[PDB]
Amino acid sequence: SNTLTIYNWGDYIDPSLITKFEKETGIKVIYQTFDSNEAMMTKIEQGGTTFDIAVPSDYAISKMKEENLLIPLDHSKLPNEKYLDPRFMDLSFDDDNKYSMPYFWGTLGIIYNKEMFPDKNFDTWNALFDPELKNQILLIDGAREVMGLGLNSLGYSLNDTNKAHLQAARDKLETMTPNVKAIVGDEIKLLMADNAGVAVTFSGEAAEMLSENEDLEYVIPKDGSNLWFDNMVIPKTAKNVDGAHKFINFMLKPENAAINAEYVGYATPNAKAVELLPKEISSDERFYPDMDELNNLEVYDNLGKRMLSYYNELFLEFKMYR
Repeated sequence: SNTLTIYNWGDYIDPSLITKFEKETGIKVIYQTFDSNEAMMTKIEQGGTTFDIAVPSDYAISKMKEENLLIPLDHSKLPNEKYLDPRFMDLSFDDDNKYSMPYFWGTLGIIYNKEMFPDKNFDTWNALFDPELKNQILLIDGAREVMGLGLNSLGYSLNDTNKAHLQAARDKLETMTPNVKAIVGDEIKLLMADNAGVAVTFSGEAAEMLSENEDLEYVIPKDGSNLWFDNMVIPKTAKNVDGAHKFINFMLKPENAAINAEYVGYATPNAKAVELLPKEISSDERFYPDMDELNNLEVYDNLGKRMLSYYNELFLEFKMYR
C-alpha cells in the first residue's frame, strides 16, 4: 500500500526524520509507541495486518523468531547496511542479520545525584538496598531489567533459569521495596530533571538526563549489568513490506543515523554516523565505551516462552507487594 505502520519504543526517534522520510518517499507513516518488549510482543502476537516495522531488543527478536513472527529481510533493498559497525552485526540472536538491522544499542545502569549522595558508591547493585535510600529510587518498568539486577545483586547471571535462584532474586528485590519511589518508564528523565535522586534505566535516557543536569552521574555496576541491542524488524503483521525496507534503508543512511543519535541520546551502531556526531557526544565513554570496558556485561537471552513468562510473573509480584 502507500502507508507504513511503525511500532517503536516511546521517546526513541527524532520526529523530524519521519517528516523527512514521508517527504522523500511519498509514503504516509503511522507511528505507535510501546513501553516494553513484553507489550510489543503481546500485540504482534495477536496478528492481523498491523505493523510493518517493529524495534525489538535482542532476546525479543530471538523469541519472535521462535514463534515464526518475522519476515526475512531483502538485503538488496538495504544497501546502507554497509555503514553499520560490524561489531553490532551477525550476533547470536539473529545470525547473518536475516531478520533485523541495528537501530540503537546501550547498557543498563544507575543514574544518581552526586550532590544528594556524595558518600555513596553505586559501583554495586547492592548500593540500591542501602536503607538510607528510602523512597529514593526510580526503577525502569521492565521484567528482564529488574529481575536481572536482582539476580546480579546475588552474584547470578541475568539469564539464570535455576528456579531456586529466581525465587531468591524475587525475595531479594522485595527487600528493596522501601527504597522504591516508583516503577515507571520514560517519565524517569522528567522526574529526575532539576526543575527521588536515584534511577535505574537505560544508557540513552541517562545521556539525556546528564546533559540537562550537571549534578547527575551514570555508572554501570562492576558486579555485572546488561548490554542490549535494539534492531528494526519486519513482523508478519506487515502489509507494506517494500515500504518497510525503504524505511530501514533510510535509517541506515549515516546522516539520518547521526541526526537520530543526536536527538534521542542513545549510542549509534552506525560507524559512519559516529564520525558525523559532535566530538563531545562520541568522546563520552560512559555512552561510547571501549569494547574492553564492556567485558563484564551480559546480553539477555530468549529463555523460551515458559521461563520468560515466569520472569514476568515474578516481576509482577514484586510490583504488587507495594
